[PDB]
Amino acid sequence: KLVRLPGLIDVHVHLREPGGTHKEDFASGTAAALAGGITMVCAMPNTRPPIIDAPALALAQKLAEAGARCDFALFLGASSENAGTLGTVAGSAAGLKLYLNETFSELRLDSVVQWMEHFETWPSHLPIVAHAEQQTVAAVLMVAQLTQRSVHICHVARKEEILLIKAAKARGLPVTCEVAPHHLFLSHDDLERLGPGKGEVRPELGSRQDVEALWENMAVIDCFASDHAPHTLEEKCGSRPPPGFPGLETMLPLLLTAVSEGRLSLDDLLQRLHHNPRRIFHLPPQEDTYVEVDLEHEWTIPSHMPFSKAHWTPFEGQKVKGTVRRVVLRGEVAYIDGQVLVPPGYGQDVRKWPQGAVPQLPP
Amino acid sequence: KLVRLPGLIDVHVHLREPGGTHKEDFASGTAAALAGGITMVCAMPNTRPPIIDAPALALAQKLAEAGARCDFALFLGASSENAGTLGTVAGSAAGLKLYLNETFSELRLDSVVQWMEHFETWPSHLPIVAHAEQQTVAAVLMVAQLTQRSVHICHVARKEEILLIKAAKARGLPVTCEVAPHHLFLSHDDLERLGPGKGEVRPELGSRQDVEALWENMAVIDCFASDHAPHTLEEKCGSRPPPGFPGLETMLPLLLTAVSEGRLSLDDLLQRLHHNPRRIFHLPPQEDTYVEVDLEHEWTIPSHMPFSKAHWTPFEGQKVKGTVRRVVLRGEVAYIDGQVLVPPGYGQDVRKWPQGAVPQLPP
Ligand SMILES: NC(=O)N[C@@H](CC(=O)O)C(=O)O
Ligand SMILES: NC(=O)N[C@@H](CC(=O)O)C(=O)O
Ligand SMILES: [Zn+2]
Ligand SMILES: [Zn+2]
Ligand SMILES: [Zn+2]
Ligand SMILES: [Zn+2]
Ligand SMILES: [Zn+2]
Ligand SMILES: [Zn+2]
Repeated sequence: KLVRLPGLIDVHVHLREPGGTHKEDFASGTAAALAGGITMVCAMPNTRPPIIDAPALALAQKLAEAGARCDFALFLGASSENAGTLGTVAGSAAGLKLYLNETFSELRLDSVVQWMEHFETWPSHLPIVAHAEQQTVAAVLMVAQLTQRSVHICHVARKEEILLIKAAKARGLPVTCEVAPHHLFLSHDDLERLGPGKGEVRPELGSRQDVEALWENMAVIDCFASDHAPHTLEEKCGSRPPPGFPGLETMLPLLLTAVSEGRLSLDDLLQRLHHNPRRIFHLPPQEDTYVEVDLEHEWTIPSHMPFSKAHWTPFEGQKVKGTVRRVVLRGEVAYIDGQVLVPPGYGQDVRKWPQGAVPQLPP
Repeated sequence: KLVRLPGLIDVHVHLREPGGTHKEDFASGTAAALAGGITMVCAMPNTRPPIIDAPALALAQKLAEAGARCDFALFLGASSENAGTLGTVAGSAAGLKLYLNETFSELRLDSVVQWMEHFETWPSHLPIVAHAEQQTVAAVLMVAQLTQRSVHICHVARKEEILLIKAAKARGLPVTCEVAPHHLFLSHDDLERLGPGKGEVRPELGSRQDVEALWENMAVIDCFASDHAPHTLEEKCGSRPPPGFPGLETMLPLLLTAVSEGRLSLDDLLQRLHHNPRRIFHLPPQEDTYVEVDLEHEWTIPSHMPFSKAHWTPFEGQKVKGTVRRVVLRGEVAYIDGQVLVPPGYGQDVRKWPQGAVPQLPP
């Protein structure tokens, strides 16, 4: 007996096109998404060229329309030069991404004043998300308060961070957050197995206490999002390993395993992979779209999942219970038991749908 | 014709006793203070042992009462273990010091949650000051807002920092700040002369643009404070140079030079070295206390000032106009033209004076 889920949404993926297509491209990354029960993705802007201006966004839109197999929205990225220049294209993007710490990214900002400038100039009704670790969470929250608007914190990974966000929510501040599966299912205990190259990720893997704190504070977590960050094994194991894990194909099976163990409910999962992503990012419904999962099937994660070009996974060897059997996207069978059945180009930019524009007051 | 100033107050000095007395002690550091026209100092807690508990404070109080030549108050320091334990001695201290970045300091905190715990437990009516650089300024401001109280930012050194504080003040937030003379009178341009050892300080020396921004935003600066941070020349020039500059003997002459050039007014100076320190830290008046200065005397700063045991200065070679001629402290001549005339032990802990207790609601 299969369980029918709505079309799940991942608000944090790196699809590497343009410029990093040996790691992933729209076609392979969205095949990975569908195999993971994900029908809509929001793609990050740290590509080459980075998506930090109108011409780069125009290029990315066309590459995505031609290559994507599931639906999508594209983030713009904040840079040290583009505050006040994105107004005409802002509404066409998923939101604005700020890179506020060292990571795989034309996009670290030099000064909190630059953060302020982005918060002041980006349209007030549109989403802003931040890579903001440890005290940077508190710093960007301060900027959001100074500018009287909301912020969403990407990949929360630490007890320190989730407790700070919890305190902010208790004070009624408009902040939301997401957590990635590696910060719920991996920890320092796994670094010996992974090694120092494969194990590189930002935020880094946490202690047992960090992981426990995220689970204990599930009520504070608004979304799950993979931070699918594919790099090849050669890159991960070479002399300058880039940070990041692939994750689209493993996220839902890991979380279904947790549901079957009673660690969170099916509803808790669907709030975090469907309803809250919709409402925070104003993402539209997908008509005649659903995912069928088998909650009884036990399997062990292999050394690589079938679709991501990363061709490795840090979850290798973990036992999971739960699998994606079928995905229907807008009335067409998109995935069945390991076979993707929609071509590159089937996916659409949801920000172009009438129902996908973010509502705003007449300007 | 001499000009009579009130007794000036330096709210940020390191006097090194206990535990670092080759660098400075209460007797030498307060001789330096008097020679710089300073009659009251607030001593930082990063000594050995650090002043992070009641027994250490008791020791420091006695060393200061026996050695100080000018009046003083002693800071307590926040640690990873002492939140919620300082309530009985808190009112006897200048305030609580938080070290939130890497510097010469049992006292970096590991987590913003520890900052929160200090803000929640330290008595709400007593001062909190923070070493908080760059985004850390925004982070500690957020903690202050979450806990509904004020904070004072030590040694502001950058355009980024002063503009963030300016924005916070424009929003009516209870934040004050101080600036040290090296961040007004030295910059990157001086690193070639100083060398990489002598030039080590936290916050580091800024660009020309940083320095210009502090002057342009003088209205945002509540206090001047030296961050007198003596280390010997051997230490500064050795294999692991500690950060910090001595500054008590040079601060007032540097600032008087600026006054004579019309860069700020005498009143601007006295607000920042007398009235604002009094009101932010609730420091009492000193009866029959004043400083006589000669604003016409031109001289060049030598390779070391007479009193600090640091026995070096980064301002060597700078031409100044203005000198301290005489200091009277509580009715006794304390300093005349290079001679200190009050003995170690003349100085008193102002927090023990009836008028030096911080007012509070009946608890
Ligand atoms: N998280 C990572 O380790 N890497 C991400 C960058 C990011 O999300 O910060 C990537 O794009 O490779
Ligand atoms: N500022 C410095 O460079 N050093 C100070 C420490 C401090 O004020 O942060 C010291 O105590 O030596
Ligand atoms: Zn990130
Ligand atoms: Zn994110
Ligand atoms: Zn990412
Ligand atoms: Zn400091
Ligand atoms: Zn200070
Ligand atoms: Zn200091």
